[PDB]
Amino acid sequence: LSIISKYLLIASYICSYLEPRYDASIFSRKTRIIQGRAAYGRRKKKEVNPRYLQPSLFAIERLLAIFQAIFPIALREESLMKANIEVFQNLSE
Amino acid sequence: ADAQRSHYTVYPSLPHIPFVKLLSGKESEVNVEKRWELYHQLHSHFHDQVDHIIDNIEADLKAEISDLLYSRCFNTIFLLGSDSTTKIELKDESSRYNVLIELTPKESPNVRMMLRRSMYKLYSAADAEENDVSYDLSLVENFKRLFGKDLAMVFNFKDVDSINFNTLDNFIILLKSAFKYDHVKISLIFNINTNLSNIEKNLRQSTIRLLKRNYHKLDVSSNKGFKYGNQIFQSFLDTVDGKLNLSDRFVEFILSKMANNTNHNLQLLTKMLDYSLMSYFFQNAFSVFIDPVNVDFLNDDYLKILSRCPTFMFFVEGLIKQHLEEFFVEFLVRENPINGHAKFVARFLEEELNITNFNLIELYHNLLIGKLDSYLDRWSACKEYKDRLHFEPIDTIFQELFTLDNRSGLLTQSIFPSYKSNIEDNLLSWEQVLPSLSGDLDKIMAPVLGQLFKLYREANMTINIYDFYIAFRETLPKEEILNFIRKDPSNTKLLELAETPDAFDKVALILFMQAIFAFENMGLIKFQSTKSYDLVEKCVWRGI
Amino acid sequence: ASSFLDTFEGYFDQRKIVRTNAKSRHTMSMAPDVTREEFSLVSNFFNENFQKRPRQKLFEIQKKMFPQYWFELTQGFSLLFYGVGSKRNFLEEFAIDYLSPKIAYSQLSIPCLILNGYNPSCNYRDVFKEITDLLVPAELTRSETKYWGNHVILQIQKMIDFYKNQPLDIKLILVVHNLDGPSIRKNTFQTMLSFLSVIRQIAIVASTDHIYAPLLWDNMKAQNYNFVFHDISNFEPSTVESTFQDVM
Amino acid sequence: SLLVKKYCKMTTEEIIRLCNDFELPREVAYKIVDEYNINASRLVCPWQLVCGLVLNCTFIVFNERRRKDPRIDHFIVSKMCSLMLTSKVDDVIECVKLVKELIIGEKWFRDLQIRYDDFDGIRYDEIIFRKLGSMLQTTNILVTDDQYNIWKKRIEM
Repeated sequence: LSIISKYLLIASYICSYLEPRYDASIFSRKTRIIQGRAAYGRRKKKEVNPRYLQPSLFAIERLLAIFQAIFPIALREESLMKANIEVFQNLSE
Repeated sequence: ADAQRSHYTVYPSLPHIPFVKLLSGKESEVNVEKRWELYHQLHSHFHDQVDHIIDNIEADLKAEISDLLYSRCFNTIFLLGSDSTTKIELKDESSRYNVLIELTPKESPNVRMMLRRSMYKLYSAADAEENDVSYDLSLVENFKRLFGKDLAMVFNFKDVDSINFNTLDNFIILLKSAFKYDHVKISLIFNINTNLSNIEKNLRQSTIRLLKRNYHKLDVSSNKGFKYGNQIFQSFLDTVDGKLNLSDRFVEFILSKMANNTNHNLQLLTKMLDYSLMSYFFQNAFSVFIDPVNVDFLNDDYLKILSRCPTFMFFVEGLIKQHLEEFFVEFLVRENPINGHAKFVARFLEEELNITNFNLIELYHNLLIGKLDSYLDRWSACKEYKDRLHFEPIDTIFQELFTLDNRSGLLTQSIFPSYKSNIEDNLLSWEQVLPSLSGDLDKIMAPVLGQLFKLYREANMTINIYDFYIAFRETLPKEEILNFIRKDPSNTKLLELAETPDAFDKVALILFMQAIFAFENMGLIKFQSTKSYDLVEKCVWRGI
Repeated sequence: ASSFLDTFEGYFDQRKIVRTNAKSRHTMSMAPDVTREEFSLVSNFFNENFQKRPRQKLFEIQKKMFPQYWFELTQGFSLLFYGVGSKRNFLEEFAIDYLSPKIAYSQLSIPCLILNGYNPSCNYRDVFKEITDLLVPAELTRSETKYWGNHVILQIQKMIDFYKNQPLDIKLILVVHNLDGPSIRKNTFQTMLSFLSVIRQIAIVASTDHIYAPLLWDNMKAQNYNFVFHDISNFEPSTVESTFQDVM
Repeated sequence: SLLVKKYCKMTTEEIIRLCNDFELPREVAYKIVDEYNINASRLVCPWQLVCGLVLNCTFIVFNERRRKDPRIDHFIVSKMCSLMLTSKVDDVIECVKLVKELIIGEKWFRDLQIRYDDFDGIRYDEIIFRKLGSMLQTTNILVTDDQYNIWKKRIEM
């Protein structure tokens, strides 16, 4: 597989085995201008071991958000990863 | 109305090349015709070698499949990284019929359909070479009694990763029952696109123990050892040798876009090279100067635009620090031997050092910048031959008038666009699309989709639709809208609706709702109900 | 309301939890009631009057792109047009008025089969029946029909192997308005057009509106399509495509 | 550094005198003041917001001489780090990239980009051919005609 397909699969496993509320604690690394509080993360460690169960269902935009959160990296360079046609081609593959 | 129909054929009326005139309309028609003919003679020269490479890789793949296939159990062959496009031809073994049976997951809804299609194919082939029977495995039992010869079945499973593995498993144990017949030989071919660990965990362990007795792996793809690719790239370089230059940014864009496609990277490489050649022969008026025949009509515009060159400016600055058309003609006879250097290095790697796993595109990249030594340090076998294999990249004046480059963003706009991001930047900005030149309304009032996308972007994940309508309504000037709606006096119902005191609350609402259903058609919004239309939630965020 | 707007920070930031004391339970009962006729009248007034001149200027700007489109079509690339706004008038004016008689003159008109993807009544069997009424291909033998196979796809696969060995002259102009429309986005229908797009003798001109439309095509389908992408944003009203989506 | 200290309170005189250091007209400085007054009570580091707003205004106001001379882009950002008490340059670049997305969709910024013809650095006649996929767009390979003329004047002088 390509690098885009492998990170899309990894992001798919993250989306299937994490809860959407805890995404703002793990991947958020941006400086804030408008005042706001980041998510605190999960309060207590649960013992379910979610990898033993069937995966949960997620949307496309959460997949692409986590994919560009975990993808490898002056005023025109655009550090983050855009969801162009080859990311969607790899997802269709 | 044919626009209210599904499909309609029309025949246009009629009362010739797509190349346009360059040099701001000053270029002659003979230069346009010459540029057309030169593009076609390079294009055909490249694609003939592409056709010979495609025929050779198909023929070699057929040869190695036959060699593995012919060298009380199955003969199993796992073609790894196979896109299920190979034509597997079988030899005519004497006194025995060899039958190919191909199976698609669409052709495999259950085991019964698999057997019925296989046995119909077997009976059709056997009758086509040499009363009807039941399309069933008893035909394999009585094959020698009905045809005299014995049988060799080769099963080719197209796209095994998409098949139901329970159905395939039960078909394998069903085919295992034909081992008790003395005249039957069965071979299986599995076209695997992921890897073998995915397919060994979906079959049962008895099936794996059955398939282990005679099996061969064969990893055949396009990325296997870079051979086929480098041949296409060398064919392109031999097409443009002596006339055109490849930029390092162009080669690194080829490497980056070919890294993101694994199964079909070859025709992607052909596509990018094709579009680069199309771009060069559509843009540059100096494309006719790649052969020495057409150097007899260089006009004042050619000399004007070849004087705006960084290499020429560096050269004349060096001459005025130390100390025109004939001098420009003088830079055409030179060789630029970097292509011959690259093919010599490739031959030295291939048949002296027995090194095949090298990427000639990345080698050409390191030759273009000049980091060949860091690329050759990895093999630990060119330690004493590095100085002879290294040559300095020569700098030639007016190279950038004969150059496939990537600086404008054209090749990443037509072939690999940021489609979703392009939609988002068109919707958010909107003055970069529409020209800034209803004469008063266009300077103060936004288009409804662009005005709606701002409040779309600055709201939250779930949006109440009436407050979103109110926030749309506060952004619109009611007096100028009512003045513009009274501009045409020839429509009576518009004038009788405008003087009604709630006219603006009708107008803004219906423009809002046509923009809302436009957003629903594009897929930006959705409704969190089926019977209600009171709350929307958004699915599209900018920048992702 | 949020610290981040774009990227994944904005996506995770705008997915907070909202308390029931700020529920914003307003409804469409508190709206000025409209029916079909006044909505249609004032809507068509704003479509035909509001920002008509700079849309026409942009349209005349993108008329100059047409020789590049024809050059892309003669080299085997299929055209896909995207952008905000409708693209029906663009494709009908480019394919019929410009591309068809100039392709007919360059090979000395070419028929244009036009598909309405906004219509849910579009069906691949009837469209392929019209295709076979135009191209008149060789009919499938008994051995080529296999065992309850899709006769449309098998006959296109016969046509591909036939048309490899023909002169590379464009016999048919195929226009697909709204390739991502509701009935037309299905996998069988996209397989049929990708297999038609392998044939060099058919020029493929298509448009799209959904922002997730590159998800429709895998590597095989994108290879068979062989697209050159063109951003044409014009803010057209989409008058005809809205007729299959009751806006009331 | 001024980019690190939080919860600062400012006067209008400081903003309008910092705007006149980079030679801005009055209405652009007034729009900078109003964009600060809208987000007054919902702000963490006001120095970053003011720095990035006066930056994103002075690339647009001074785009044509930046096309004339590139090192002015290295001159305005050098003047900023000499005033914001910041040693490195990348913090200012991350600051302007962070504040760019806050004013991109607004009417006054769109009107500024229309009036001074910035459109992220290029004219409308160039950007409408770059987004259309026109291959006849002006590539960044050859120098401009005005640059060639001023170079030939420099040679002849």
